[PDB]
Amino acid sequence: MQEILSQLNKEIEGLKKAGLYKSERIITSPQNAEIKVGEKEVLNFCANNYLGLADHPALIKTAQTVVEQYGFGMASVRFICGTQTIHKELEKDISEFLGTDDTILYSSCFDANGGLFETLLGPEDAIISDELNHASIIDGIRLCKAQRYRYKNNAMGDLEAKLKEADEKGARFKLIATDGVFSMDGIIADLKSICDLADKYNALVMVDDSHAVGFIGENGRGTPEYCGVADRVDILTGTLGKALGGASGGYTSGHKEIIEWLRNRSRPYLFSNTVAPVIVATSLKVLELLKTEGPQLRKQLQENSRYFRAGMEKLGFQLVPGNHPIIPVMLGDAQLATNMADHLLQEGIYVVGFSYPVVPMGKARIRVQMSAVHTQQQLDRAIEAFGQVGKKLGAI
Amino acid sequence: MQEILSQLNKEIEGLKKAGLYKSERIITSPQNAEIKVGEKEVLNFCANNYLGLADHPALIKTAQTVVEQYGFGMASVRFICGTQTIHKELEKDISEFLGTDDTILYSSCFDANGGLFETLLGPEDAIISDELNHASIIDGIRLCKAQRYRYKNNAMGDLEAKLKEADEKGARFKLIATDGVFSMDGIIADLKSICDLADKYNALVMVDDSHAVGFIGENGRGTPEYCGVADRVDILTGTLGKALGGASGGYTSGHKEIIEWLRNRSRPYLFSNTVAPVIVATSLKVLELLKTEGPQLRKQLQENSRYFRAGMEKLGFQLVPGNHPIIPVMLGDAQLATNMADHLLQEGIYVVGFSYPVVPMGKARIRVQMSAVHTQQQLDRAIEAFGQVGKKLGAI
Ligand SMILES: Cc1ncc(COP(=O)(O)O)c(C=O)c1O
Ligand SMILES: Cc1ncc(COP(=O)(O)O)c(C=O)c1O
Repeated sequence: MQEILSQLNKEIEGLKKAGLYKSERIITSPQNAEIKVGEKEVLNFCANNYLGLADHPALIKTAQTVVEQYGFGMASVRFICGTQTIHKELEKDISEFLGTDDTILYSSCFDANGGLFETLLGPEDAIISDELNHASIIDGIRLCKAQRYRYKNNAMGDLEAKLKEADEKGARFKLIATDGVFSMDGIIADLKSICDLADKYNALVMVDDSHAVGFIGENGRGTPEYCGVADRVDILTGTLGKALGGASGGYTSGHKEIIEWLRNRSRPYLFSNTVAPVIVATSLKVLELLKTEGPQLRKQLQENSRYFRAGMEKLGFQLVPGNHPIIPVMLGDAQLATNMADHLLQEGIYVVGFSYPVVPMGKARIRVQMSAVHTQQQLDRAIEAFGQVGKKLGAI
Repeated sequence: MQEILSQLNKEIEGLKKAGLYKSERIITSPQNAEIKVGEKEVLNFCANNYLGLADHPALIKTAQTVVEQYGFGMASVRFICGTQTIHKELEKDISEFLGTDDTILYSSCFDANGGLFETLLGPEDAIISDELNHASIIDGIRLCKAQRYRYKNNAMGDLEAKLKEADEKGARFKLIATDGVFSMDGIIADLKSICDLADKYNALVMVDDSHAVGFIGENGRGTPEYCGVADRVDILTGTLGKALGGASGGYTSGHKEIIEWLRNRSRPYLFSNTVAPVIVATSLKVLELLKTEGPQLRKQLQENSRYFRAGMEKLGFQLVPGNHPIIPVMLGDAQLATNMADHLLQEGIYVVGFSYPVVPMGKARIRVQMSAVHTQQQLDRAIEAFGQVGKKLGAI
């Protein structure tokens, strides 16, 4: 026991002595545009609260109603006695929203991805992944006998070469796995091209739409709707702990046969407690909102993004091009990102800088994220503070 | 393409006309001793709701306040802006209940187990696991690089053979992984022996107490307390989707540097949404209850089990000797299990039978699960039904 603590403590030193010790800030308030970090009231540009549903009053009311209506817990897997009218209804509605045959409910999108490939593909098959796919995807693939191919980020490119390589090896089924959006770039994937390739090589298309479902696309359906390739994407995974409430839960959606197979085989779906009625039921209210407030919030979101883009290009900051609620401010320097984020926090602005190994070395950045609730005053104070700390640190 | 819908269909027809296909029933009420599967009101004897906290008025009343006080969701991982004052506190209270220094939260014990092994062990190590260890563990080992060893269930035994065998190939760090309670048997692991073996062979000891924490032991602290090996187990995984609420959530608690390392390296913890505040704070209420209502609730379960035990033996039913809320009713063949389960349902009793691969061949069984909120009358109705059906199906 001590032998390993003689090995853990030392390694932890290396982390701290390399500026890699993850120390958590304590949020002393519900999730909103305005939050309390410690005792400090600051503006929030950190959370994946894309539509500001995290603390939406209509949702917390529903939450208070449904928790009593359905109880607090089911203490069982879906199969045994953990399936309720809510669960089938939510899976039914998500499918209607995305326009798919059926949906399978998970405790998260992390599990949804862990319980996808192993169930569907075997050794006689091949998975082809974008380099920067989510970690859950990465670990879902590792739990799979299929042949593994990884192509450069949005290379159509390194992809096709990966398709030929796989196609010419003798793959029975070829699945193309990729995130709808790249969490560090705010760049949206090229589904059109990807789908166009899936056809020539007779492959399947899987798309993790976590940072897209709810706000991306005309009706906020995500990348498929955005790229105009709807019904070309074979598999659709996603979370609910992001744009949709932000509590937890995840899903996979698509053709009846794939979902049924997962529902009978997916190990996370078979060996894990069912999602909480509190969040399943409240999620039903969230879908209702997208239909009523969605449009407004999606328009508020785009305008917010646009407004923040202009003020930041004017200050001198260079931002990765794009049309997404995620706005990476390229700082290149690891320490610079840290310092600024640290200073910005004092200016009432809460953000977080990412560096290697999260991103490449010399490509560090601060990932600012727009919410449908971010007012103009808040956007001005943020931009303003990005100037204060921007010139103070010689960034601009 | 369409080519995969055919191989899925041609394999689904396999499971269907083989009795393997799974068809979920829909619970149309909260979780209780008295529930209604579909429209019919039956008694529930197949839920992991051991203390009956699933639909406990106090917990429900706490959920209503907390969600308003803390919001519906955080829409962020722990590190960035997902850690509330309530998340740290919970971990703290979890560590006090058990005898651990710190505690890390997961959205489920399925994530907890998965992000445990690979994070903590390398290729120069070795994990020695029981045969019937939960999938969470198995899947968790499959992500790790350590050499894997599987010993016969509760063989002390074959275990020692796999420990000698582990060293025979030079494992610097070796870990013993096991369930605290074996789900299909209701048998308590031999923690005393296993720990003595950790000593003699210098291995660590990790226990998964999803089916123990809350009701097993004098104070419900689980199998270590029960087996009197307190302060001899290094790693403790557990869930909140059973005895401690039934909502959702998982954890890993133990020594200092281990849980700090996990908090910095555990993938599911770095790449998955934070546990819903509604459930975090409510769980805090669960633990408070376990201080006052705990004692009686454990006692009730103790009596209940004995009562049902003896009652079924009167009818000549063959059980598996144990001191646990999990009472396996040995049925032998698969047909008996499912057919008896079905008849009981119509008799007003809902239980689920299991057979290969869930259990060894020619060793099917109905797993009856005791709750604290089970009445003697309800026990008489159930025991009664098992007789009526046992006689009719020619089992007794
Ligand atoms: C022993 C054991 N560990 C872990 C788990 C999983 O926990 P959770 O339902 O929170 O994913 C279970 C339940 O299936 C279990 O029985
Ligand atoms: C692409 C992607 N996949 C998977 C996940 C994990 O989902 P969850 O937070 O529900 O576990 C996320 C969450 O950020 C994600 O962005």
